[PDB]
Amino acid sequence: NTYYRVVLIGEQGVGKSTLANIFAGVHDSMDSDLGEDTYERTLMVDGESATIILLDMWENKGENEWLHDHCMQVGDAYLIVYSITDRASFEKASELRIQLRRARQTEDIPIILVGNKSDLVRCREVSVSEGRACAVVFDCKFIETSAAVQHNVKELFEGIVRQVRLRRD
Ligand SMILES: Nc1nc2c(ncn2[C@@H]2O[C@H](COP(=O)(O)OP(=O)(O)O)[C@@H](O)[C@H]2O)c(=O)[nH]1
Repeated sequence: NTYYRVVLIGEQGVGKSTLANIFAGVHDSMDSDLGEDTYERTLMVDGESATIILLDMWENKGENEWLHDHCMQVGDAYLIVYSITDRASFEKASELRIQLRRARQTEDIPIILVGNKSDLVRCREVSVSEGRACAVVFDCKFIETSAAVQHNVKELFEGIVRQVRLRRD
């Protein structure tokens, strides 16, 4: 089907739920078109409609299943989120990315490293240029977002759709 399934991973506190909720928006209850930690919404990209399923399950079992079961949730793209104001979370993200590489199934799947909370300039602990450096060295795409100020949130999800489309030929 024409669904774009995006899996959100990263340390607790980095803003995965906020970013999902901010991209999802508040939905019109009359829309007939999905339970635990799941966001679904259509979005027009480059002229063609895309149905994005966002899976935010890492805190409820996703992380433990990675550790104990050695299994990652199936997606068309993975979003590895850290907070620009938290260096430990950034190192987790890099660790997660390296570990994901070893799921050889994910070879031709878009992985995006996301530095969230770019609105917190004064608390910044990770530079833009080292987020980028990590992306280049560990073979990701890279973006900085703010879910609070809603910066690069649409651009993130349009970019995921274009990458996923580039794959399917
Ligand atoms: N200032 C700021 N705070 C954020 C942003 N995104 C999330 N947060 C806050 O970070 C805290 C944890 O965010 P949450 O969405 O629960 O992170 P999660 O554990 O990764 O799902 C909350 O207090 C959020 O309000 C952001 O872009 N800017």
